[PDB]
Amino acid sequence: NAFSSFDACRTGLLKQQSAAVENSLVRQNMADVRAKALFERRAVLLDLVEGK
Amino acid sequence: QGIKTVYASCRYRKLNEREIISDRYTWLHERMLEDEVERVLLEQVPAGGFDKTRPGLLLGPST
Repeated sequence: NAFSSFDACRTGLLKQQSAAVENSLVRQNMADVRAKALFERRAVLLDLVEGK
Repeated sequence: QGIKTVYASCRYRKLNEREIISDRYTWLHERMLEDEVERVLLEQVPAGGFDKTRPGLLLGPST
């Protein structure tokens, strides 16, 4: 009856770790894609920029 | 008082010896119990030992 609760809390921690890894990976990839798109936008705007 | 002190010195010497040897025997007893526990634990090690290269539990993706 106690090992059941222990195993439950244990698996809960494991699930938390897995979900944290997945969410962090997704967020990182989204941020990097956004940064790349911003970089290309800056590139085209620097190709369009005018002056001296 | 001098006679009592001589006798007490002898007794205290013997007692110090006995106390030292007793504490060391207790130490050895505890260490032998630890060795027994370790000897039982080493039976639970899988054949070929542990894969020390990888993590035991893989708890997420690596993309």
